Amino acid sequence: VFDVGPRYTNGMVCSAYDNVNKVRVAIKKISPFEHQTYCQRTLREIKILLRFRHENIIGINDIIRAPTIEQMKDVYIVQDLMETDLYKLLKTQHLSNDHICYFLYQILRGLKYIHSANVLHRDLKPSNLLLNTTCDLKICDFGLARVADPDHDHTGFLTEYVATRWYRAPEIMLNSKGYTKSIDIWSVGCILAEMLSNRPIFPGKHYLDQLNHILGILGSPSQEDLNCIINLKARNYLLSLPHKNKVPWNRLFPNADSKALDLLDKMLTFNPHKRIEVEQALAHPYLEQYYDPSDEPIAEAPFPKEKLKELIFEETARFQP
Ligand SMILES: *CCC(=O)NCc1nn(C)c2ccccc12
Repeated sequence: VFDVGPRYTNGMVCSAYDNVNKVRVAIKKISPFEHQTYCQRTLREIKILLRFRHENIIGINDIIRAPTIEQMKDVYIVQDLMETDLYKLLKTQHLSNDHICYFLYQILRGLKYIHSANVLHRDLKPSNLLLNTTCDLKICDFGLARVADPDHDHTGFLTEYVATRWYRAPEIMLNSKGYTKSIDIWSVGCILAEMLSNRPIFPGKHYLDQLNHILGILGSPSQEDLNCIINLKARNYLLSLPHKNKVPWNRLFPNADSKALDLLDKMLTFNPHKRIEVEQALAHPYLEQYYDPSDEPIAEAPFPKEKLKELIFEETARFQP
């Protein structure tokens, strides 16, 4: 059953012709009501995406559902048609330095807006960056997004985490809940590295292997950076490891633009406090062809299951005839 009224003709995803605006669209079927976690993430995404309005963030064009809570078993979310995503594109296409630069610009431009709303995406990765045939880029999937909460970021060593392993910042495995903006910049750095070589930079195979990969390239954290980790189990883990030297970025990425590698270095900084912020990244020389802060807008203001289905029903009311 993929039931999108008569408006759209010709969980599960599908393209479809929109008969009111005469353009094809994307439509995603969400059958979330059988699982609490599906419900929370569905509501969080809808609320965020309906509030956001930005060229580099996917919009919601329409939501299709039954006219009553009792009859509502699925929700269909209608979005702008985007041919592909950066995951699919990297599996077959070499990117020119110009394409890398432009994609990175648009990721950071979109992220500036998200962070300006005090929201963290928390699962940036190539498959969450949609592209069209003219290489317009739009960030999607806000199912794991949270309002930033730096005063409650601390946690113990080896705390389980939900977001995609290969794009997790080192501190997630050590002492962080992923409640600060620096979590997203690490993921962007991973994406930049992946654009440079078409391969994930830190493809860990399980939770602690991810930190092994990171330390294998950045090398051992400095004394200063360790002194910032008060958590004893995390600190002592790091002190137990043999000394590892930094792998120079220009050896890992011999064809890369030197300015790209300087910015990469700043996004993939071990210590999240020293990590570059989104606005500094936009102002970096690598992006000087595009940087224009007047044209990098910010958000106008900061942003059980039975009540969750009611909340989703209420949140989707404005699209009803
Ligand atoms: C954020 C991940 C996601 O929703 N991917 C599914 C998807 N694939 N295309 C080509 C899309 C276009 C518009 C919206 C969602 C799309």
